[PDB]
Amino acid sequence: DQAVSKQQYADANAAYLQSKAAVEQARINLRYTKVLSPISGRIGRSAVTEGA
Amino acid sequence: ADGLAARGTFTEQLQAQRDLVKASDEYYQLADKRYRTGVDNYLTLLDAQRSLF
Repeated sequence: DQAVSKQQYADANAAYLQSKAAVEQARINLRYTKVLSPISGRIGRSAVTEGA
Repeated sequence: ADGLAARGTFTEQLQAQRDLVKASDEYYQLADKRYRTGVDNYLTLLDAQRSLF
């Protein structure tokens, strides 16, 4: 109903999409510290045990 | 003669004043419907209300 401007909405939507991209780029690292098998097959021995 | 002059002029003075009143009333209801969502506080709503008054 045009209470605020059509430019201030564009600024708020840009800030929202930048913050969502920051959340996604910050959960990419949280997925990186859950280290996933990039392939599927036989796995060898653990050369680095837990704690190192 | 100046009664006729007032008859000739108040019919647009009061109409421009009614347009002022409709403009400030739409301003106040638009400030109310941007307060009711939660963007701006109640003090600017009271400022719009005292301007309408």
